[PDB]
Amino acid sequence: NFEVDPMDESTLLYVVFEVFDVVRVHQPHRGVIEAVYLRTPFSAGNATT
Amino acid sequence: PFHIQVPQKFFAIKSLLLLPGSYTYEWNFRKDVNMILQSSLGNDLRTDGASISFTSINLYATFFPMAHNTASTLEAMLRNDTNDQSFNDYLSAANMLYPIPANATNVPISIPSRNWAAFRGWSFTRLKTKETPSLGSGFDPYFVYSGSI
Amino acid sequence: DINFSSLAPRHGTRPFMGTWSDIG
Amino acid sequence: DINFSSLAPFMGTWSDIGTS
Amino acid sequence: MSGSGSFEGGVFSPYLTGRLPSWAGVRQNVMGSTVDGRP
Amino acid sequence: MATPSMLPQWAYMHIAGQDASEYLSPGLVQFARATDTYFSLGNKFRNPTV
Repeated sequence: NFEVDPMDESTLLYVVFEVFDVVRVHQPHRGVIEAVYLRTPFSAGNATT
Repeated sequence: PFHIQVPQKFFAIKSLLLLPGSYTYEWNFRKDVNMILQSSLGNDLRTDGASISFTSINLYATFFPMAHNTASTLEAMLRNDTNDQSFNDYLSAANMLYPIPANATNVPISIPSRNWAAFRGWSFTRLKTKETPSLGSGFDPYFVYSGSI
Repeated sequence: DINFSSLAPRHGTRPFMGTWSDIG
Repeated sequence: DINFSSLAPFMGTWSDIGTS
Repeated sequence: MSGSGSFEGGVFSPYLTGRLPSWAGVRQNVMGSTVDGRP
Repeated sequence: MATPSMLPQWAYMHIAGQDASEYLSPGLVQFARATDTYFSLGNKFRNPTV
């Protein structure tokens, strides 16, 4: 909960949540690039991925 | 009337350490007012009444006051031929100024065969000429320049 | 690189009990 | 706070025995 | 005429290549001696 | 030109020799460390780089 000075210039919401965001890539063979970092995890069920 | 202190800029004796003994040191000075003064319009100062005269030039050498026993230890080391000092010119260079005629576009260069062992880059820029003489005598009274060189 | 280089692979070795590292 | 850290590991500018 | 194809040439009027000579004698045909300077 | 002959004279003029702390006597190298704070000798000696 935040409180701020009234301003009537139109506004909506901004917040930055700091977290790790480590991306790391392997290359195993000539002309193959592979990225290993699952970002936005979860994935279970059987409907829409 | 002026009083000025002028340093030694020669890259072999401007950072040299000089041991005991008696030496004969001489250096000559230039009284041409187109080489020792600068102008803001670059107007000749030998078509104007600029002149200079020197009365008395001293040398001031500033000695570190060594302890005598330490001094002689220092001297002995630097009288060995394995502890010879060694200097290099900061712009280690060889300077060749090839003429560019008026309204010329192309400037060939002829360099007779040399060894190129231990060579480093070319470095180059374009000057501007027609006025004042070159180093070696620093005079020629038909002067025509005095600004930034 | 128009440049110089000097005696530098050896350093001021002095202790916090003397500003001079001795000489034999 | 902020993050993102990275780290890196005689005369003559090289000599090595770095191989697999 | 001179050329329009036959080799890798180029045109300018007085051919010069030299370097830097030293000392005085650099001016001749310029207004006379003045020594310590006068207009 | 010819076969090499500039290499020993680059170890003499320090154009490609060894380090300054390594061609000087160990007495003078000890002295230069001991006095570093008030009477620097460092700039009197070339160090090579190649």
